[PDB]
Amino acid sequence: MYLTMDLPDECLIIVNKADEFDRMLYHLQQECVIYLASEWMQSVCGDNQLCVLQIATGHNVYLIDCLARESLRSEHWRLLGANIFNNVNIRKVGFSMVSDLSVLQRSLPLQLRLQMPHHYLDLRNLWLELKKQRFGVELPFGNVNRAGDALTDLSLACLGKKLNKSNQCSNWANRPLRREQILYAAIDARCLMLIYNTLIERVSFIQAVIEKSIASNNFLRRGAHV
Amino acid sequence: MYLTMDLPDECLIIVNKADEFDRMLYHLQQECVIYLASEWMQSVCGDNQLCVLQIATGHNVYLIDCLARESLRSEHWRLLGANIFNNVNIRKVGFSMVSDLSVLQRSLPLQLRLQMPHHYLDLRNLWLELKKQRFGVELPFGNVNRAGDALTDLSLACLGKKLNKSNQCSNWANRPLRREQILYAAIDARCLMLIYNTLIERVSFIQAVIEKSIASNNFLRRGAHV
Repeated sequence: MYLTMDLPDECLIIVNKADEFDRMLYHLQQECVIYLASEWMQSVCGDNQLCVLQIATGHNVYLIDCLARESLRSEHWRLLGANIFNNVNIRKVGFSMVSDLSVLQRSLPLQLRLQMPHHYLDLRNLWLELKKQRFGVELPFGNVNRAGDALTDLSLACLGKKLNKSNQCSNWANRPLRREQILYAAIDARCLMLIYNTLIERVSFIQAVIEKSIASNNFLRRGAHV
Repeated sequence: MYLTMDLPDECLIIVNKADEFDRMLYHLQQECVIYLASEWMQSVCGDNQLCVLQIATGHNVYLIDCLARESLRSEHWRLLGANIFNNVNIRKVGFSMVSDLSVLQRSLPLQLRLQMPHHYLDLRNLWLELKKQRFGVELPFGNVNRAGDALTDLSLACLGKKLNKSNQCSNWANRPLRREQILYAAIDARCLMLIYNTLIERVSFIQAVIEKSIASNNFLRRGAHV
């Protein structure tokens, strides 16, 4: 079966007004790990359209409306960048993070500081580091050496459920979002928390692997697109 | 084990001069199916750098140097767009084609005609269409309903080998390319041919599925990034 949202509806927090954004900044600043996902629209000739930014904590998910630009002003985005993204004491966990950060940086005035990005953890890079083990790594639902590299493969091996890709190809610009869209976007962030916490609890040498992975981060130098 | 290049070295044709490009146009114009892949570099704040465009036929692979812009002039790219990409009598087979075509269109003056793109076949979309079957589809090395959606998953199910991701994260702008880079780029295109031909030969109702897939193509309207 597919991964479902385990949080109560009250813990999925839609942010499309300034007072909601200010409250979110207050809570995010007190966390030491958050989990990043986004939803955006693309075409062959058009500019990318960033629609949703998801920031999960260990206990809730913020769904920020990136099209709400008359209520969410430049200074809001700048402070999200300065206080949270650029804060070396908050670990930002994501998956395939060059793509996510590129769309964010080009769409929003976050002014990300990308030198020495050791406060970002890309689970895709961490997964590849685990696969460098000679005998693999045994997880609750399989060995990393038998798993693929997509986010749904991490979810299967760690949590035992695939990600439901229904509503993946919806119109992320529709307002209000359908319930199925809110759940899909929230799962995209919450599953990173569940995967990360599975590795933290179940892989005895995980801290050495994390340090190697965060050391390999490079967002400023060109790398091959994957 | 991993998929290896089966073609002789002479059938991997590097194109970085005008006379080579003109000869390629002559041969491509006589094909009715070609297979498209590309290699490019990205960073969070920099512009995407298109490095290699791979165009495979059934019997060889062209590796076009997209950085050779003093020898490969605008009219060369325009004629590749007009004579081959925009030619409704040549099927262009690819995988995750919005991303590929977006980088091509923004980097090169191909002037792609994207209305009614029924002469493109995206194997990723075709794969998802096959997964809509109630009982799955049995392929030589597994059922589509047990496979993932990455290109390496199509390769495993159809051909029995994963794609080697060593040299995936190389510097695609280095000249000359290392031998390992030429082979990786050539496999990225050649494997589409091997997968397509496996489906053509082994799935009895494949033509109805192809028609549904090509009908769903839309490159002009915004769609969710996957």
